[PDB]
Amino acid sequence: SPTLTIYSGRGQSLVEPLVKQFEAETGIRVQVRYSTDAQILAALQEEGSRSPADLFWANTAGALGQASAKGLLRPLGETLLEKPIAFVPASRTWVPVTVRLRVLAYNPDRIKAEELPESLLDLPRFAREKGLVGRVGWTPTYSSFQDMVAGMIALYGEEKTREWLLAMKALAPKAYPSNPAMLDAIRAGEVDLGSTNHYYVVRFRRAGYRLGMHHFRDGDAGNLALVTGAGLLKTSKNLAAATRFLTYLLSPQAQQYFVGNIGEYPLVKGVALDPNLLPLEEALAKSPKLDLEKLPLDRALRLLRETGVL
Ligand SMILES: [Fe+3]
Repeated sequence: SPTLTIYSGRGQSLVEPLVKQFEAETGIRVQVRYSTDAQILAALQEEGSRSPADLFWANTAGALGQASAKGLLRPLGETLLEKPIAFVPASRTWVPVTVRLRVLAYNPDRIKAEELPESLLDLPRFAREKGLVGRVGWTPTYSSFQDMVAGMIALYGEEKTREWLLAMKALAPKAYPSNPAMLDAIRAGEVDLGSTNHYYVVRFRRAGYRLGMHHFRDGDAGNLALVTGAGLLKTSKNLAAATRFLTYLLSPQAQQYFVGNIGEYPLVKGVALDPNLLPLEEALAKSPKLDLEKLPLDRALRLLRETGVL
């Protein structure tokens, strides 16, 4: 009955097999609550000391930054934090697990690569000029998108970001509950382009589907490299098991699963990608350089609600 309990902002169909493999191998029984990083953060404030969660497995670093800032997370040890090749938070209150890259997905039959803008800030302009009203997709409830927006606040300021949002909103974009839904809509011709995580494109392609992937100019907000991670909650009474699961997330077999099954980039050195994938270092070079746990995620959510996007 005393059971390791995980609040996960990561998608169930993506990570459940990994949880199942962990239970099967360690004998530790895991109970996972699948939500979004934002609802999870809300639940932990509401629950306070009564929280049953041992671990917050977040879909984005910003969310772990929030939880840390709210004093919700325990310090982690050197052993755990020495494994990831980058992105360890200065607060040392959570561990990065995978990295993913924001990209622009598009239908190549509808859009020519050469005409796409070099900056995400110019997307509304471009969409206006090509008459793409109602033909732009986005994912307002997806935490990586929310972190991208926090990223814009950090890079361009709240003012520019709000105005980008409002300009996107004027194009009457369609909102998708999931990234795969959006990518289906792109292929189907319901929308022509959308901002997403690279691994969703990778998975779409592996399944035999063709789809364009566009990078903005090095350093652009629209190329943000983000990280998943996990943090141990101070309220936890399952510390040993929760630490074990964190260790498991950085294990060869977990890391191999993330890259081979999910298509994201691993954070432990030595676990290899297929030759046909955009290499990790080229991917990182495209991104701004930011302290990820310092991303103003809360401000981004506030801004997304203010503007009516969320
Ligand atoms: Fe995802």
